[PDB]
Amino acid sequence: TRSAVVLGGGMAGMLVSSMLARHVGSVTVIDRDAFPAGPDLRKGVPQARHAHILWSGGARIVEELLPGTTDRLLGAGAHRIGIPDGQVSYTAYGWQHRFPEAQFMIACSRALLDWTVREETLREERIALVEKTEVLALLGDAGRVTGVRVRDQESGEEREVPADLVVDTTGRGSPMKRLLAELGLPAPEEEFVDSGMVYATRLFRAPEAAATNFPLVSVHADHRAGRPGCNAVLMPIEDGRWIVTVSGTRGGEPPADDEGFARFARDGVRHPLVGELIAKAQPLTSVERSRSTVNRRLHYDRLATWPEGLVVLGDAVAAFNPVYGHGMSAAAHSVLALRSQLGQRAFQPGLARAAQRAIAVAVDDAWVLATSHDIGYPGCRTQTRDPRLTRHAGERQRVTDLVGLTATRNQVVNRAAVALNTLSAGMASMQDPAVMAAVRRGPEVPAPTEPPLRPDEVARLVSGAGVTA
Ligand SMILES: Cc1cc2nc3c(=O)[nH]c(=O)nc-3n(C[C@H](O)[C@H](O)[C@H](O)COP(=O)(O)OP(=O)(O)OC[C@H]3O[C@@H](n4cnc5c(N)ncnc54)[C@H](O)[C@@H]3O)c2cc1C
Ligand SMILES: [Cl-]
Repeated sequence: TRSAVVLGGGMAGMLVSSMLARHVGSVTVIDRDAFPAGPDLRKGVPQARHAHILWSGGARIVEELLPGTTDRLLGAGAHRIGIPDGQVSYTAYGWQHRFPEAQFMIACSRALLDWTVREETLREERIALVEKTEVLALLGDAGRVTGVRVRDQESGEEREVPADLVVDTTGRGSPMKRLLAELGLPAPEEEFVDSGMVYATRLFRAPEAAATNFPLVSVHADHRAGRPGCNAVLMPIEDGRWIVTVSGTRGGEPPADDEGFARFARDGVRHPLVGELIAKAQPLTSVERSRSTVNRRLHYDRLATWPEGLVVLGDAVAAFNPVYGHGMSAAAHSVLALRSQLGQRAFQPGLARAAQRAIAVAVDDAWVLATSHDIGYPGCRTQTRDPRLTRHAGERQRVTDLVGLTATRNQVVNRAAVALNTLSAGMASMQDPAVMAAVRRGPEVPAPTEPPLRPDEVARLVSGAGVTA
């Protein structure tokens, strides 16, 4: 009984289709893009060309909704990288000591992750993916949405798709503002923090002995310094390749050419470790850039009038600067918020409004983590009403900077630090007396003077060829 229509077949659309199919009779996914039969790039997801980090918070939710996805991803060549044991990060406060595993992350190409999730989601026959179809209008009125009017691209014909619930997961380019204006409702309050961050990505062939078991390598900017923030990340992906992403805010954007790419990885960031590593490897692709790095939040939950049976989640409601890697995990938490409101209110009046408020809560942690670090950079453009970002930004920063500094050299503080940053625990977990006691206990290890690389890791950066003696 009952039917749902999900707009957009990306990450959030697939995950919320898996969830909705367990609560309604049929789910119809509407997308304007063409979908490949294998782990391929497509025009509807241009961000798949760049490095994608799936934190434990998102991966655990994906595993719950689609059991077997993690093992399937690992079987295809993905890497399970422990945190912080398997990471080499020059943090804003110094090198992070590689304590034993507290959290984890999944490392694969975004194309492989999207194809794997879609294959598992579409095993349920009651979910239908309708490709290359435009979204014309929402059916119903400003009091209740009753479906969507769509148009096939090949024919141009228009049809009505009825639904008891319409979920918008069309991503950053969501047309929900227009779709709502044609419904008569005003525009939602728009919050954004624009640092001008620009991505630049190249693919590399890892040295043979390092195709397996290699750590995530990241060189971070110092968000407290008054210089443009530049980052460099090296992430192993399937099939023995390395995806290398460099980034910079306004006034320090990475170049588009191959020559300048390696120079940026060596001298554009605070430590040349990534630049040193890529020169052990064969480049495979040219530089591809992205400018989709604005933290943007649409407050649909606070509109005076909100229609029944209409829900927005994913990048359509809250997008973030990707250098913090919370986008996919935030959408996963949003899907669970909707699932929580379905278990509580079923399809009674008030579900859509209650779902929109829980979705706003579910993304607030990722929003704060991204925007609190982005506002400091030179040339930043901010439009906000949040006192955390405005009035109380100085006091909140003096505490996180103290937490972050201690987290590089204290295991229990690091435990809470990575639990929050992987979106596996809430903000309140940082106020537990057992964490603030460890912050007051100070460091338990010396600040590393070198990249905390393991000797067996660096040994696998060379073939060992040409030696017979
Ligand atoms: C460069 C970059 C790097 C990132 N790195 C990370 C990372 O490491 N970790 C992380 O967690 N997140 C990362 N993100 C964020 C993550 O990619 C997004 O948050 C995530 O894709 C959100 O899922 P979504 O389904 O809402 O959007 P998408 O995955 O983009 O899905 C959009 C879908 O809707 C369709 N669509 C779009 N417009 C319309 C329309 N008008 N009508 C119909 N269909 C439409 C598209 O064809 C597509 O299928 C990164 C983003 C970028 C740009
Ligand atoms: Cl992009």
